[PDB]
Amino acid sequence: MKAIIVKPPNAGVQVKDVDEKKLDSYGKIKIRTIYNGICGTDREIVNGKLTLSKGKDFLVLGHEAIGVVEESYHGFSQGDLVMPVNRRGCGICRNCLVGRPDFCETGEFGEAGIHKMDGFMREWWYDDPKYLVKIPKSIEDIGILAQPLADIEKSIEEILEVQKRVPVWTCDDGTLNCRKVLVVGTGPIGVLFTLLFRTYGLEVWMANRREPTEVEQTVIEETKTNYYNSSNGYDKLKDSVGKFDVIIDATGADVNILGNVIPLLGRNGVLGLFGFSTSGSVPLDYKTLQEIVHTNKTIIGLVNGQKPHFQQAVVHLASWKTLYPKAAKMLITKTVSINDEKELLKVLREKEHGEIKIRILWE
Amino acid sequence: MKAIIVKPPNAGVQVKDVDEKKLDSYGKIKIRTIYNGICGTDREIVNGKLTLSKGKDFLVLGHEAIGVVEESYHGFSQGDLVMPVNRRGCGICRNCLVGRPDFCETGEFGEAGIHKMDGFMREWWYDDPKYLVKIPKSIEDIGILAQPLADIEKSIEEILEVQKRVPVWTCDDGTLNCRKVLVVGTGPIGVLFTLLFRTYGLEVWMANRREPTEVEQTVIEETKTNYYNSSNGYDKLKDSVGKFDVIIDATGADVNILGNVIPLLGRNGVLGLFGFSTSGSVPLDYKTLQEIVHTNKTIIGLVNGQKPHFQQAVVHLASWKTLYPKAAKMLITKTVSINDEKELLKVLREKEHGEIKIRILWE
Amino acid sequence: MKAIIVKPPNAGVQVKDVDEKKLDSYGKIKIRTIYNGICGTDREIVNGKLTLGKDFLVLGHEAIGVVEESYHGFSQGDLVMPVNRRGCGICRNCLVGRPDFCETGEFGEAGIHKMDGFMREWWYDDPKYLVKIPKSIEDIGILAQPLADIEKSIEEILEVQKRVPVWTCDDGTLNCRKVLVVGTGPIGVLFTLLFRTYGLEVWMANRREPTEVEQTVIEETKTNYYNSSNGYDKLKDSVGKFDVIIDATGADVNILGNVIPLLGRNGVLGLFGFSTSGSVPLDYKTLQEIVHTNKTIIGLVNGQKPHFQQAVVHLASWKTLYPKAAKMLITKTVSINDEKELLKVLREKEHGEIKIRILWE
Amino acid sequence: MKAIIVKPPNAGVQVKDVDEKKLDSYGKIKIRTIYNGICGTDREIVNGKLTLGKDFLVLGHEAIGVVEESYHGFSQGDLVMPVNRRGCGICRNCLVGRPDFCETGEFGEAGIHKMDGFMREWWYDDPKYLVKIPKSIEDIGILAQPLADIEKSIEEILEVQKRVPVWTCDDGTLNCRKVLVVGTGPIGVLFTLLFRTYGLEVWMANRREPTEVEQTVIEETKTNYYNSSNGYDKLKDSVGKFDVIIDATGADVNILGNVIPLLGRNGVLGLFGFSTSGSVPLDYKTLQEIVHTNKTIIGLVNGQKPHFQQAVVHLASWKTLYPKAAKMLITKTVSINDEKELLKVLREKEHGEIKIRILWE
Ligand SMILES: [Zn+2]
Ligand SMILES: [Zn+2]
Ligand SMILES: [Zn+2]
Ligand SMILES: [Zn+2]
Ligand SMILES: [Zn+2]
Ligand SMILES: [Zn+2]
Ligand SMILES: [Zn+2]
Ligand SMILES: [Zn+2]
Repeated sequence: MKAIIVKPPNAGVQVKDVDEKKLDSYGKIKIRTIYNGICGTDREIVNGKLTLSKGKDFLVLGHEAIGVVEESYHGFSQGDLVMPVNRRGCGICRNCLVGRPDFCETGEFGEAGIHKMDGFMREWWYDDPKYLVKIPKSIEDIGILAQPLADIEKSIEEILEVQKRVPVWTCDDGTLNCRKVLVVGTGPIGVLFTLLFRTYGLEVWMANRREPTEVEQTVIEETKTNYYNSSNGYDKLKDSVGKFDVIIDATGADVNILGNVIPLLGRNGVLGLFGFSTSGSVPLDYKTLQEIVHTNKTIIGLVNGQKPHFQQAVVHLASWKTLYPKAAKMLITKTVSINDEKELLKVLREKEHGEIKIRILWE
Repeated sequence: MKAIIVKPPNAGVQVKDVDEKKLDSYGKIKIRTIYNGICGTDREIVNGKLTLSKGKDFLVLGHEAIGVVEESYHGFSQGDLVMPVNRRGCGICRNCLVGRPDFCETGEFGEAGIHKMDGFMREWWYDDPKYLVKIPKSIEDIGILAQPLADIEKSIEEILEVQKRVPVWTCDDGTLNCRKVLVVGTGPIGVLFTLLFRTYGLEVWMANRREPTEVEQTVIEETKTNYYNSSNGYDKLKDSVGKFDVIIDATGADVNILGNVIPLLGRNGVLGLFGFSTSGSVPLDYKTLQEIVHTNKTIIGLVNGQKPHFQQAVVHLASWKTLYPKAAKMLITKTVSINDEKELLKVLREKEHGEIKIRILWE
Repeated sequence: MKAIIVKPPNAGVQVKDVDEKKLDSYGKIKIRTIYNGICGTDREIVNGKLTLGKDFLVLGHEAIGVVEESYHGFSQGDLVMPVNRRGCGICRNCLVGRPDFCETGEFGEAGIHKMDGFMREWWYDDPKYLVKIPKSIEDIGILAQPLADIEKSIEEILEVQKRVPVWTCDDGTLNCRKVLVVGTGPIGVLFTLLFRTYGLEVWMANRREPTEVEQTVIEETKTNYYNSSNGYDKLKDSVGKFDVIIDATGADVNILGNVIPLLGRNGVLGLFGFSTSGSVPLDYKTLQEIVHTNKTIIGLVNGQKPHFQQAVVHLASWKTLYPKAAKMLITKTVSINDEKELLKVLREKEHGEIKIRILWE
Repeated sequence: MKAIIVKPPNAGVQVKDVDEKKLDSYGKIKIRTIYNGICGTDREIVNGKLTLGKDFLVLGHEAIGVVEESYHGFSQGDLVMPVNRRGCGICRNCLVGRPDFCETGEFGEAGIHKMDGFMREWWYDDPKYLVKIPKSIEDIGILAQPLADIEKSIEEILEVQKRVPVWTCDDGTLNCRKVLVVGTGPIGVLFTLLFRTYGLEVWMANRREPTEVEQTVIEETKTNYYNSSNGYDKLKDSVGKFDVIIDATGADVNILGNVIPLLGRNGVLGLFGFSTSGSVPLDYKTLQEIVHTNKTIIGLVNGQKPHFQQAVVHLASWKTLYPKAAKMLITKTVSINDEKELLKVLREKEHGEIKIRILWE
């Protein structure tokens, strides 16, 4: 069977034929892979940047997948498109046992194509129906985004759950339309946060240390989103716009995220950390925590969407085809054939500028 | 009228007779002061450490009070004991308008004896019944603690509201008894957090850079609370006990709270900041935020209890007289007469070692 | 100005020119009406079935209009829908923009009570009561108003079920949860579509075989159907009990007796429609059941602006997900100038009706 | 071993020596019984009013006992109370320690179903099902078991009311909210005490003037009272409508018809007791009311360990806050050795009864 394989924690990736007898099976339903997605986590593993590593000589890469059901089973018809949920439970703790290993208490969950579990960049795999999300054919083209968007659906749900601590966090009109969000860093993560917050009606500002890419300009225009070039810091944004109800660190590209953005966070506000710097140290002034304390601010770590969030992603992706057709059409950056080895190895190893999502097509 | 008066932002305090015509009235019910409490905020103002300051030459100090209703009004009988709520609304925002200025969006709320409002260290004051909490006579002796405990009731309520984001945060027995809390710093704040968490059934560890005071030993013994001397840091506590579900920075006595305690916080855990350092800077390693992100941790600023929390305080104080009589008896450190000027000025200006709560008696 | 007018509580309806100066204005934005929707409440008012210096009231609470000149957030040519129930100005719920929970009952209702409705050539409104309707859902966006009531109703039911320590399924979703929707028409169909969007298993029930639309819904959304002409025993035998039951149309005088035996442990009966006459025997065993198993009965009514905005998102989604069903929800469009056919549809529902639209031109 | 035994569904009860070897053991901690409580459910079982290789079942689900030897968290001499309903081992709710929401109905109930109860000299239990009873509430701590059901019921009602955007009052509390408690006895009195603890205004109602205890509660807790012998019209005229109504004792066959007209907008009717016979006319206007105003009816049952622990806190609080009421909740104590008087109180409630305790000695 053809697979894309890695050997963690070391650098390197191969697209080659492997013995299917050695590849992990997770249930009874046979699924033939049609698309994979690639993200930053894949690049890190490919480049041996995930310094963590059983009877296996290699691990099948990839946790973003759409496959076709090969034979009708229970509820699944031959030809149905499915996406597998990638983080799976530790089998022990109460969160995993209710289908929510995003909140696993032991840290012993499995992550397809990352840790403990062969991923989905292979011709086909067997799965358990309970880990499959149905992908309507009417979203086949952008449906691979359901996996990364699930993370964002869970992150926003959590933010809103947290904000129930505020006796009234709605606006004069009963909505959250008056609430302002700053999305720090774009790429597929910040773009997806922006689109989802705008879906929900909140005002959004996207920020990068640069002028907008073409996709970002389309998002700005079509979703009526604002943009801030933060190349010279955030003083001008605070002076013009003021403070934000929610700030999202989407890309972890600011070594001083707290110092830079807490001053921009408004009373009762939430800073959600999704990306984070992977090296360094910075000074922490005492005024940062004093301000958090005085105004009931919260900082929350944001990670991992689960099956309900995958299903919510599907619904939103479907809505965007009608609400934001121009932007939706721009989110798949390109599709590379599994048979184009040179171009495939290139996109596995490194992002391209402006990239939102690269898909791999199985042919 | 006799009052204790300050002149912010400058240092100094006087116990003297003042013209009652110039003192703030807040409604129709006449209340004769019987007790005041003193806390750290009073010491700061007295010592001109609150560097923030209208037609007034002075401000009546004090936001912790029990008074006696002077004449029967509506629902209040002559002789009834009452405590005033100290933070009051800005009159504009939606949180204030539902009686919750602890979440004020404008920051224009008033704080009795601190900012915009004469406090309650005066022979008597007029109030609005809606700002009064009924203090049962059966808790007259410790009832002054209802004000600081209200802050703690609101802080824990908020923590538990936040933890609803976790699909299951209860234990195998449906309780929170398996959940462990580290209370960093004692004094009246950390003692009250400890007693309340134990009321709720969670396991608690109190921590200071010293061996326990006598009151703390009584709490340890009577409430079955644990104790950790953190003089040499937290490594030995982590090695023996592991990690905590909630950590409370009660006293703000650690310039490196994040660095020191995030490593002790468990998956899905909450760090609640109630105290905070008032000067300095410390290094922030990147690993701190990476850990917050990976395990859905939250940091929350904790401040200000409101009327429902005052009423909850009353109920708990009543329960402690039965559940923890030894500790309850030790929480009022001493009572100083308004007529003992030397001893009164001394306790206004400085805390004593081991102090939980000093009461002023009006005679 | 041309308007469709009524004179509550008296029966009757007229399409006539009226004096624009005596009509209610609600803000600074002039909106030219393009579509109205008609529903059951309109039929009741027109037939004088409700008791609720103006000589008439402009009818209609379902509307889409076009902003005539740019003002603050709204541009010339934007499509907008007004929120129909508005606050009493006194209570805390209305003050946070939620008169669906009004504590005084003194809220206004456009085209019903204290407020001229939207079946008129144009009206002035306040941006705060306007919901933006994307051009991409112009054809079905009139449904955002009735859909809002359903959004609110489902939200409320899910909020109530947070009382259950774990109401999710082994996979973390609500996919294992079963809903019985009693009665279709626009209300039961909208409840069905929305519950299927959320992933719950749905059974639609009526005392008859499916309509053309219903069959489309069944097939396209994988929804189940039960003919209840001879009661529900056979449904209970074959599928067992339901986690949520919705009385959509209020067309069963014995709803409690007939459906509580089909409600499962910890289950919720949501009442949206209700019978408008009569008295029926309540057995003691009904309540005994309700008590032992933490069952809840909840009256469901009125969606507010956040629900209108959620409706917009879902309608957009159904154009992609359920295109065949979505194209069948608008039953017909009647011209404001076709007086004969207009009076006929105001006065009586047509068999099979989901939503009739009035076009202004 | 001496035990109080029954043989369900047959009527009757015996106090006799039984073979300890054939009795249920639930864990490693040996507990010597000191008190049992008796309630309505016990009277029903003894009179064979429930249909629910053992020849008998040990009766009793309300107990306090003393730990005989130290084991893990529990020391020799600690007072403990067992949680009486235990999980089915299959469903997600039971698996998170909440069989009050058991989805299979296959949970065990001590002294009722699948589990020997606690009216026996001693039993073995698992620390996970034991609630610590402080020595300082030994005299009234037997009430922690029925109080737990009330803790859970009020918690559930407040959870449900989070659906209301603002259900608090102008002062941020629930002080403005009014509760009508229909029926007293141990259930209505406990509901009353607990709602007053939370600060809500309470009216107790019965078809009679107050008992001695009730008058003490009225005065000491500032609770209101209504004689409902001639219906509730005069209550509605004088006070208006209620935000929460609790049917505590199920002693009104027309509860819905009689109290829904007294339930206010967004209000909740919580059903704890229920009628055990009969059929009554349900008018259509009842549901119409429920629908227009977001009313909810909720069946209330069974508290679990967190509720037992909350009960302990509140009982401790009432010793300080409401000492006179608290000293009147234990109606009498009957010796396990006074067989005549013991059989009499197992078989029938006494007039005025709140709680009868059995003492083991
Ligand atoms: Zn990825
Ligand atoms: Zn786990
Ligand atoms: Zn203080
Ligand atoms: Zn405010
Ligand atoms: Zn309508
Ligand atoms: Zn209102
Ligand atoms: Zn009982
Ligand atoms: Zn169960």
